Amino acid sequence: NLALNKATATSSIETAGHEGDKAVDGNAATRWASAYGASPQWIYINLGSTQSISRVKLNWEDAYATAYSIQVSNDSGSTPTNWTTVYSTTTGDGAIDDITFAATNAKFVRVYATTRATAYGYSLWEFEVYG
Repeated sequence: NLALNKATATSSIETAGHEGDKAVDGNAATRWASAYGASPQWIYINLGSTQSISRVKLNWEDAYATAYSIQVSNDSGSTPTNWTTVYSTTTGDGAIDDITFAATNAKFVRVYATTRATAYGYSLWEFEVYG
């Protein structure tokens, strides 16, 4: 029982790739830990197919970042690859941050942080992604 509904990928990680599937719960029941270093840090989660989104909230944990970015994957409708950010500013706050936007269709969500966080590469124990 170690695999999300579709698939997930991160930039940093302790083991040799496996903790990413620990987000199957996407709640406090999960414990994601990115390998310290290797910045900037990023991570995306694949839901399954194109879905409408309104507002998504995620946690940064102890890893305090000066700024973050939330986006998705799409370009040809069926062959997603790149996308345009949905948020970005000086709204760090390691605490859980809820990002709300307009109704948009997307399959997978990707988050990037131009600036690092702390001694720890990246963190994500409370990240909700689904449409």
